[PDB]
Amino acid sequence: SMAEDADMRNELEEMQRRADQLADESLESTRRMLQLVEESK
Amino acid sequence: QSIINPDWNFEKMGIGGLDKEFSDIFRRAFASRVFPPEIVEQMGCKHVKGILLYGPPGCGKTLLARQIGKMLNAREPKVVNGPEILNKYVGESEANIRKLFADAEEEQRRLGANSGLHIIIFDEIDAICKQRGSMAGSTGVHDTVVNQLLSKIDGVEQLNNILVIGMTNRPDLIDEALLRPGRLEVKMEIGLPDEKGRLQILHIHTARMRGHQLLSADVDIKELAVETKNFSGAELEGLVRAAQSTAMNRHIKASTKVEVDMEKAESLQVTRGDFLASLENDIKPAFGTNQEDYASYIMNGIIKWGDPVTRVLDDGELLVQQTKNSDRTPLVSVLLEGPPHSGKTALAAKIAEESNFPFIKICSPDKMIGFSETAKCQAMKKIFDDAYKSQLSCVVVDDIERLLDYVPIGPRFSNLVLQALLVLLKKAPPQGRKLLIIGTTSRKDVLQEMEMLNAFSTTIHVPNIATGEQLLEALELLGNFKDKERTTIAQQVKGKKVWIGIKKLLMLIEMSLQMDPEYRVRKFLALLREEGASP
Amino acid sequence: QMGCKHVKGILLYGPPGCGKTLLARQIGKMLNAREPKVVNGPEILNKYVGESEANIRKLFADAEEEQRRLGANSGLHIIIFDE
Ligand SMILES: Nc1ncnc2c1ncn2[C@@H]1O[C@H](COP(=O)(O)OP(=O)(O)OP(=O)(O)O)[C@@H](O)[C@H]1O
Ligand SMILES: Nc1ncnc2c1ncn2[C@@H]1O[C@H](COP(=O)(O)OP(=O)(O)OP(=O)(O)O)[C@@H](O)[C@H]1O
Ligand SMILES: Nc1ncnc2c1ncn2[C@@H]1O[C@H](COP(=O)(O)OP(=O)(O)OP(=O)(O)O)[C@@H](O)[C@H]1O
Repeated sequence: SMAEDADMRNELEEMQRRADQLADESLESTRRMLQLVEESK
Repeated sequence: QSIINPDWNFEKMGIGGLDKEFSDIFRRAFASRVFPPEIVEQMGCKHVKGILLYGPPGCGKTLLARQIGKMLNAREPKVVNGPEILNKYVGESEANIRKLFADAEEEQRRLGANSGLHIIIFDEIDAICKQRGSMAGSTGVHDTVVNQLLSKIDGVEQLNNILVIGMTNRPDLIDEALLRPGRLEVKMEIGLPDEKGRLQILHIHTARMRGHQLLSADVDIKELAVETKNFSGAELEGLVRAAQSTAMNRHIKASTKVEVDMEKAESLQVTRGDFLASLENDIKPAFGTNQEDYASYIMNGIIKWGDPVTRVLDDGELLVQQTKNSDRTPLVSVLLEGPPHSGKTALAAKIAEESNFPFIKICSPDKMIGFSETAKCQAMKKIFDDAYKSQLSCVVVDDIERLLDYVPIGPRFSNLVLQALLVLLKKAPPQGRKLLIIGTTSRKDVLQEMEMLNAFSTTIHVPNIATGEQLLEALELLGNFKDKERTTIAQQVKGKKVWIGIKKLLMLIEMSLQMDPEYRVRKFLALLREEGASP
Repeated sequence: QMGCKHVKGILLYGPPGCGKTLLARQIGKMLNAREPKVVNGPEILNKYVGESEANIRKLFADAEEEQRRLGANSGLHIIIFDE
């Protein structure tokens, strides 16, 4: 009388890597491009 | 390209004592893949895609499986060792099973009728092929895998380039649906070898070692084969290995340190003495006999103190001869009865030993202390089932009265054991074999009243000591009291009658012997007088 | 030349406290083999399906591999069970 094994509930897909600061950096460059393009006119 | 390897040869296989089984397996599995495909197509048949094997441990199943797997000039056979396809994630077990057959399906759909050949080995098929419950509330632990396997082996799609093989020890537990002629058709049993089989096995496991002069001329292979009776396959190899090890150990030494001789190791030889030694105390057969039980039951031997012992032995020999050389009566039983302490078990054991049968087993209550009736029934069933696997057998039931759990008060006893024994004393063995059963008891009237004497075919009587002359003869044979005291004791006992069993006589002698040197006879006489007769 | 393999198992039994573990440890440490893999009683049982078989198979993996990659010149391995 030993509770038999149980099937692994399932998989809950969840993926997180290095986006935060990589895209914040990406942004800081576009802003400066915009400023320069504005300045030229 | 031929299916069989170009250089394959039967003698290289290294198998002995299974010629007929191998021939039949070949005939039923591969005969259709040898002649050109035109005739096979004309006959419009389909090749078999299943095999099965079973038997007692140590008979050469895995060896045959591996040999048949290697016999084909095709891809390398896959393998599965018991529950090696189970998984915890949902549905992965079925995907694992399906992955096995993917290559065969791709081959079939691609190349058609000239496709290749594939093999698989579901070793320990019994582990994950238990019978389906077929009832709500009894959900099986492995049911989806069984259903997937059944669907894949023969389902909505057809295959003709596959072959499955199984091996197990319990052929009565495999799922019923997995044994019809469409999935697993050819099934065979592997049993204990015979004399010629043992000779062949010993010859194959010795040919190589004879190549480099490692056998003296004292080894008589035929004598060794005849001596060893009803030995499983593995035990011959075990005996040979142990003999080689013990022979080699003599040249080497050690104790305090480890060293090896270099001037004697080049004259190594193995003789019959080491073989004998090991045969005696190295390998203990499983379906045979050994002297330990006889030494335990014949502790004080047998002494011929009169006529009845000879008549009893002659009757036993006659019954043994009848069972051995008869065909209309393959089941004969004899019941030994007598007063308590008359020494009846020893005579039964002596008859069983002298019978000279390959297989002898003694079922006694000594090993069943405290058991429940179900355990006793199971043990008896197992023993009798084991006794059905030999061309000659003999079983001895000891102390029936104590087996039934009898007690005069009430009286009380166990009905189930009595019913089992009654049904089990009329079951004829499988056709073509023989059996012999010997019983014992100390209360004949009880059994006669329970309607049990109509199951036994005969009956013998074992009497006690009846006259002073036989008591004197037994005393002289034992050799405890010398002539001087013998005269005095005889002068008393000669003029009367006695009633004692030999075991009680031994105990009385032992008890008397503890007194002073010149007080033994008087106390012995007093004890004998106090014993009484009680006819 | 003899064409024989080696025995694969040894079983020791006796009443508690007579010197079985000491003999086992000494015989294990005597040989030049690597450290003996030890199983402290039933420590391979698990609740999830198919974990006990994987754990059992894991023990023999290294020795099996080594045999495959060397052949007759492989090293020696030991496995010690408890209870
Ligand atoms: N006819 C035979 N000739 C030579 N060796 C044999 C023969 N039959 C069995 N053997 C021996 O069998 C040994 C392998 O064990 P085997 O496969 O026979 O056990 P098994 O019957 O499969 O046991 P289990 O009941 O666990 O499956 C080998 O050492 C092989 O020499
Ligand atoms: N010639 C003989 N005949 C019978 N028994 C003998 C003889 N010589 C010695 N014995 C001893 O008699 C003993 C009788 O066997 P055992 O101890 O089983 O007694 P039993 O009277 O047959 O049994 P039970 O107590 O169940 O009635 C045997 O152990 C054997 O040692
Ligand atoms: N032959 C021996 N000589 C000296 N010491 C011994 C001997 N046998 C056992 N011992 C002592 O046994 C002690 C440890 O015994 P241990 O409990 O390991 O043995 P065991 O009987 O195999 O155990 P277990 O009862 O757990 O199965 C060691 O300290 C050692 O001193």
